Amino acid sequence: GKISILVLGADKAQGGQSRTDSIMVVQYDFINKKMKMMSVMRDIYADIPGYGKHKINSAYALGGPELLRKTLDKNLGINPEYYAVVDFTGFEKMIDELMPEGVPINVEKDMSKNIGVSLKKGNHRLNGKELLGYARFRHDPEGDFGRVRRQQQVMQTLKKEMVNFRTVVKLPKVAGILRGYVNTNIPDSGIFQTGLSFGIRGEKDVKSLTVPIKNSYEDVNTNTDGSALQINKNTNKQAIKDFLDED
Ligand SMILES: CC(=O)N[C@H]1[C@@H](OP(=O)(O)OP(=O)(O)OC/C=C(/C)CC/C=C(/C)CC/C=C(/C)CC/C=C(/C)CC/C=C(/C)CC/C=C(/C)CC/C=C(/C)CCC=C(C)C)O[C@H](CO)[C@@H](O)[C@@H]1O
Repeated sequence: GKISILVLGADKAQGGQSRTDSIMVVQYDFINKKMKMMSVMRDIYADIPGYGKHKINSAYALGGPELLRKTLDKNLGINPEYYAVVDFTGFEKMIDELMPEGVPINVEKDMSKNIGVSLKKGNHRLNGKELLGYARFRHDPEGDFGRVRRQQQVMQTLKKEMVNFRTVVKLPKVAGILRGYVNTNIPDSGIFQTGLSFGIRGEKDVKSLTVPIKNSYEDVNTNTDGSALQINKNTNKQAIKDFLDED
């Protein structure tokens, strides 16, 4: 009695090949009315069926959401039903259409390196370009680990700012905006049902999990992939199973 979605932030390399640099899984439980989200770090060193051990986000470049799903299932027991892929322009335009007033974000610190915008610490309303910049920043010692934290902060803010009667009343519009800028195989009745159930009768606390979990991984230098995360898959499989079954 649940729905699960593989949510991908994607972009183009200079050579034009597509890449995913943010991997999340969202599950909504229709019975218990509980929503959960997990971030899967893109640098996890994973067995990609057919291709050997590589950074897990290479599965998407090779075989799209289907191969990334199979790779998540084999390596982490994560097997989402649906997918939703968004690129830079889609993300920016989606935010600006959903929230023209801007998204209220407690910006962790001043940041501007490599994100094409200049953000100031503290509570600010960010447009699509700025919120994307906030989700992309990584040029500090925390690297991808701090980016995952800030991406989860963005998702929690979008949650708090969009689940309300003013938006659930506007679910048809919201859904049309999403399908125009998000590449997804969810049936549109499913966007409606999830929004209706969660927006009216869902628990407001959305619990989150970051994979790999603390003290289960190290950074290793790889032959052709470079900097990657070598993780204890079995320890992470058990944490994921524990996280997803009991609120
Ligand atoms: C910034 C930097 O330092 N860059 C340097 C660095 O490169 P890099 O690390 O790879 O980053 P890039 O620049 O390549 O950008 C790519 C980086 C990233 C993080 C890709 C980001 C792409 C995006 C589209 C942003 C993703 C944003 C977030 C918040 C993560 C979550 C993803 C998405 C798509 C959020 C989606 C939200 C929605 C409302 C749409 C959902 C649509 C649906 C149909 C599903 C709806 C149902 C649900 C249940 C949703 C969940 C529920 C709620 C309430 C939110 O290193 C190089 C060499 O060293 C340097 O050249 C370079 O300068």
